[PDB]
Amino acid sequence: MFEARLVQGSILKKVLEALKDLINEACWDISSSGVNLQSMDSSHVSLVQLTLRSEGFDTYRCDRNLAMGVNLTSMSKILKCAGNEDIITLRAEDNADTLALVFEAPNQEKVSDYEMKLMDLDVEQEYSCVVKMPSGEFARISRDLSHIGDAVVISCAKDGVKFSASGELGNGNIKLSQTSNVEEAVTIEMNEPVQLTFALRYLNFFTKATPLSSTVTLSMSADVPLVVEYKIADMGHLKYYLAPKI
Repeated sequence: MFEARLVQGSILKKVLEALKDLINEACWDISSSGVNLQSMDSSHVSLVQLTLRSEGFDTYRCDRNLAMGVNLTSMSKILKCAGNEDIITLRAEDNADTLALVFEAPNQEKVSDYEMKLMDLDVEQEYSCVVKMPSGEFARISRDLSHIGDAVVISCAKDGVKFSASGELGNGNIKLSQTSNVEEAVTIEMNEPVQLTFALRYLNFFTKATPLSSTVTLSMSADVPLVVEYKIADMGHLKYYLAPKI
């Protein structure tokens, strides 16, 4: 029997809000280490890696490893049924055919309990630049550049980070410079200059995880796909991997 109880239950809601638009069905790895997910998107161009460590949960028990095939949209709806301040418990048997979601109330007078059905889905350091910026600012830049073109050139040097886009109506570039504050500051760790090109649609998909964290981390290098990382509040992390265009 697997049982995970988490007081801050909004975290799950936010995670699936970030994921429902990217992956339709996915296999959750349930272990003594926590809740994990590794998957491609429906268009097979990007990679999503979600980690929620067991220590971050209020109660955690995982007798056997579980490979829960889940339709992320259905689970997102069911989590929509939960209140933002509810306590969320995920429960499964060793033969995980049903998943149980328990939503607890303030004065223990409302107790929602939903049961999903799981499917038989088999589960399947080089970096020159690291930018830490506000998650809202990254989402804003992605949304803004979406109007200009389909591909974004991210340039990273010791002077700042630039997001450029070109398309039918013209071009456009945004320049973020490091600040003096140093979750509202922009910080650049550049060990080698970097100039790469990525699909803006997938970046806008990644930015759906903005409510999970106030800061986003863009880890960039010429030979590896970009990593967009959102750190949760003292729990796991959501990492998106997107290959640079040739």
